[PDB]
Amino acid sequence: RNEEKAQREANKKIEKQLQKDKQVYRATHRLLLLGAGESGKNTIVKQMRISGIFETKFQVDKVNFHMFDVGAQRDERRKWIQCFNDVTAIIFVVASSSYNTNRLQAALKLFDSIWNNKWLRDTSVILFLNKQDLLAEKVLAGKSKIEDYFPEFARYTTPEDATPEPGEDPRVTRAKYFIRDEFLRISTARHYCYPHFTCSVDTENIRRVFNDCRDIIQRMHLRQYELL
Amino acid sequence: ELDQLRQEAEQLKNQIRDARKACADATLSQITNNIDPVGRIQMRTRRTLRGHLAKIYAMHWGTDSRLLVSASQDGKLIIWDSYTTNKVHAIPLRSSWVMTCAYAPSGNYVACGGLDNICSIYNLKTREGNVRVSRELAGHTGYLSCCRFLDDNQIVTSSGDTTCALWDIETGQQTTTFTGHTGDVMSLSLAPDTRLFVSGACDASAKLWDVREGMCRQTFTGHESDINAICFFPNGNAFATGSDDATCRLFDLRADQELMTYSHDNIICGITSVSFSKSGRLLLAGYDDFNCNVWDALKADRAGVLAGHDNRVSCLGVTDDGMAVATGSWDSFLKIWN
Amino acid sequence: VRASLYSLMVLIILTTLVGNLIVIVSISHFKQLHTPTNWLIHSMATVDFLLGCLVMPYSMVRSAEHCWYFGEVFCKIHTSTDIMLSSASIFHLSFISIDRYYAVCDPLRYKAKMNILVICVMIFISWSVPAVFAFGMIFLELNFKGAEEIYYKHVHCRGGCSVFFSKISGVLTFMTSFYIPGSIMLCVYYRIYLIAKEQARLISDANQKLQKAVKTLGIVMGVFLICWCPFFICTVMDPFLHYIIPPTLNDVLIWFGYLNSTFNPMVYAFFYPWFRKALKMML
Amino acid sequence: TASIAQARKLVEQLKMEANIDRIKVSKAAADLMAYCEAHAKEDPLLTPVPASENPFRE
Amino acid sequence: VQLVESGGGLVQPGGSRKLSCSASGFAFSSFGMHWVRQAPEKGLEWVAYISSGSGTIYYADTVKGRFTISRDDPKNTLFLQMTSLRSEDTAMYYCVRSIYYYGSSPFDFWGQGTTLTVSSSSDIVMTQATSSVPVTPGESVSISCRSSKSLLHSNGNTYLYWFLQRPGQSPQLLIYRMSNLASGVPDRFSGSGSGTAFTLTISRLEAEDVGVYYCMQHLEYPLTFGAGTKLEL
Ligand SMILES: Oc1ccc([C@H]2CNCCc3c2cc(O)c(O)c3Cl)cc1
Repeated sequence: RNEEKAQREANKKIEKQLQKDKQVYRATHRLLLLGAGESGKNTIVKQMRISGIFETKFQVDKVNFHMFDVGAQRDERRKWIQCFNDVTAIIFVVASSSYNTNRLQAALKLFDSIWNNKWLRDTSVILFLNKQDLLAEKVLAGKSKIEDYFPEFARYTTPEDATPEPGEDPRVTRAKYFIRDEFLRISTARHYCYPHFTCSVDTENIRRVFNDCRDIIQRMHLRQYELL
Repeated sequence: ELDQLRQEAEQLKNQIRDARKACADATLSQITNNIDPVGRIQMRTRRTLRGHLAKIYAMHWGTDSRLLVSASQDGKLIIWDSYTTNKVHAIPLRSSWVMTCAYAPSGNYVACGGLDNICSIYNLKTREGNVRVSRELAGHTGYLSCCRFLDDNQIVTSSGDTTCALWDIETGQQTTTFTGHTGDVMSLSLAPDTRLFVSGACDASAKLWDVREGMCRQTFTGHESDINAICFFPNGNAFATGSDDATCRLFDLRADQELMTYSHDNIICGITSVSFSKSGRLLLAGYDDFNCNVWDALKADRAGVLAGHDNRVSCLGVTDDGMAVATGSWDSFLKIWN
Repeated sequence: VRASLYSLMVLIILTTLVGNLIVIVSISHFKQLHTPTNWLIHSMATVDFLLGCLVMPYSMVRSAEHCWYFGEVFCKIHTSTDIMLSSASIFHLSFISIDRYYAVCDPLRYKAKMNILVICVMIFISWSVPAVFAFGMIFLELNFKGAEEIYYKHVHCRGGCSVFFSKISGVLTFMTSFYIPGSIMLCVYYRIYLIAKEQARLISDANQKLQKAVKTLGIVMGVFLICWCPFFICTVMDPFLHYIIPPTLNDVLIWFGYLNSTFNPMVYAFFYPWFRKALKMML
Repeated sequence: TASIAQARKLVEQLKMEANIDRIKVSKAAADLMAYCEAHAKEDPLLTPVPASENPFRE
Repeated sequence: VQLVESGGGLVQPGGSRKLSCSASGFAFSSFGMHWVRQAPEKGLEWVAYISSGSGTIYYADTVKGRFTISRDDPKNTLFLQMTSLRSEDTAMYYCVRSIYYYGSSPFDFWGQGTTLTVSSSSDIVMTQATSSVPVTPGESVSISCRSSKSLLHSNGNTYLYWFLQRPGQSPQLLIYRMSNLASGVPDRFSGSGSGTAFTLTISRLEAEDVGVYYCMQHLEYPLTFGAGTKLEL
């Protein structure tokens, strides 16, 4: 029977190690990096650090974040998206400066399809807009125009609550906020969409994620306790 | 010269379907309508393996019928002693997203695959006691959905790039590559003879692949939804497929038909796991509705329920001797029903 | 009036037992409800169920014939365990409030801070500190520390085990049993109300750009206050006053406290969709 | 182009799938039922069995 | 997998010694350590045992509180503190690996060993048939072993072990439990047991079979040893 009691002792040691990594997993908020290939997602993971799945790690204010990027996937059918249900939020990263089908439409279609995904019902999206600079040397330069083949964006102006912090140019702000509310339509049409503006490289971006998460779970708790 | 190729392809496809229609004359249900035993089976749990951190996606029984392997969402493989509800081994995976695990028939190796595009081979019985990754299997451009063991050194894999692949553990190279799927392939059912195996994909068409010749012997259409699981009947001539359309489709590799469909009005969720009894008399199917309905293959209907799970039944397995059925779900608990 | 009081008090006891037993069997059985906050709620339910099956029937008889017919040693035992379980229930309320706070003030560090260990610590504190204090106040003669003739006169007021309190002991049991946990709950839940209101206003302004908190907080504080505060305020003002209070008013204040014990399952378990859904699955 | 090559490959694969054996379906059903009933007498530890037959013993 | 043992030598009566057994090339954190010693002229003997996580610790009846056993996973070392060394406390000490997951191979690997020269009931009886017999090569060899109780546990596990250690070298492992042969040793070996009497059968013989065998039980935990059958060529 001592062999069997040793089976139990090995079981107990394994379960103690499993409880340790249980604490580690509980104290960690999983994220799902998402976006297109031409986007700046890779650049972002570098700021996070400073096969098929990329297990990027980053810590903010003693909070662990496993941001998972899908490197080599078929990119035709997202059936593995069901495997992400426990993720705190999914990072949606899109290049704002598409110049003048065009990849803004493809990005919007992807965002809409992944917003309406039922596997991600209790999942909030924190959308990132990169290429603020590449937008600056395009809209301000004026080499390529947005009115050439978009019937809209002409009857739309900057909203009164828009906050142009960079203050580069009214045209740049107008185009950038047009991209913002063009993306947020789908989200406005349990979950939230957090639009953010950034360039290719930014430290505050990491902090942004933390702030976003500090809202999501909070509300997720507010809804859990009938507080919201 | 592409229009003529499409013309010939569809011509031969429809002559294949006409050959099937001529071959088929009667259904299996009316053949067996005369007999109706084991109409109601009772299998209480009596065993609940708790300890998995996160959602369980796959499990596999050992040939010894006492030992088990299961994979969890956090990236943890647990080798379980089923008889006494013990943890035999705890393997921390490099990739924190695994959706398939397999146990070698010899009992020495464990296969493990997920979103990392790799089927990792861990040696359970190394000179040292540490389960170690004896061989990573890389070469798939899509998420690896099911890698079953062919031999102690030869293995079959099924990934998210619509391509199944045979591999040799000695060299680690993809040997006799074969692809015939348009949608990605999510599960493969290995024959006991280890010379054939049937794999199901999002194409809603199962494919029978020969191990030696390494190219598609036969194709089976018939599923109205994505295929999620597949088990091969112990007799060696049939196999069942579980799908998102709540239908367990039992085909036979002989005669190129569907033997039967197992569906009901109550069940509308997807089927995530499928297995057969030792005699294949019962078809144990996992469902997304917190339930594992035990269907009776012979009685053409559901005979029993394996309810008791608090989340999606993602994986179940009948042991080789058929003594009991393990069932893993998303409530992080895997329960054995005897 | 005797029959009416007997019927109402029977209803109170039966409701306490049924609610607390339902909560206990629901938390202990379902693995979907094996969360640390649910362990706090289960400990609360156990405290209130033990209250119902130990202290309320003999106190019920005492309120029935306005006298004790059970013995002096059993008198002290009741009184001590009646203080112990009431203070344990209040402590469980306070710790549930703290847990709900840490789920909102620090949502990113909730499941790490409020693991099973800290919650078990809270349960042990709620079951032990009220125990130690109640037994020290009752058996160790710390109930009054003086005024023995006034204690006898308080006994002579009804003769049926009415507890006497000195001013220092009264204020001490007000602070420990009621005021500290009550103020903790009040401040915690005011902060929760502010946060929930700010994140409700944000959602509303976003929605109007495109174009529950009051209820829950009010329910919790209203039940807790209307059920304990009159009892404790009167019980601590009587030592400060000349003890000029009707015995019936005191007794109905004890029954209020028991009424908080009654509503405790209904405020923290049956008020939430997850527990209600689990109960529906059970039923 | 690659499209013509893949179309030709699919045509060849399915047309050499054409010349495969197709036994009678009723024969397959009879063989399946024979396998089921032959092992039904044993069908290890699934029929009504005593508690001592279980190696779980619970 | 290597075990290096250090310590021992001439010790005055009543002395204290710190025997050491270090593990090199492998990790013993999941391995149970058994302190089985070899008598210079008699069979092996067990004194102490520690679990992988030190949860369960056992000592022999003759030495219960006298010895002290410690394991250092970060340093991968085993320390055996011995006090009040009597003249009888002399043996060829070995540190033994044994992992106890289902289907494992207990007592698979043994250390190099150290010598220690010292100046001046419920225990199961484990007995073998003979002690020495001349054997010719090729013809099958049968060795008989006996126990004072039925080793067939209710779970069906008959805890019996054969080691067949050559004189003056680290003991090996031949068969454990029933009809279980370690892949290192040739398949020619086999074990047959009725439940109380047991037989070790060897189909063919070579130079490796020369030496003394050993028979152990594990139902209870006194770890009694057999007399030992010696095969000479
Ligand atoms: O003679 C007696 C009078 C009253 C009581 C109970 C009343 N019900 C609530 C419990 C309680 C009591 C008294 C306290 O002073 C106290 O602090 C608490 Cl919590 C018991 C015996």
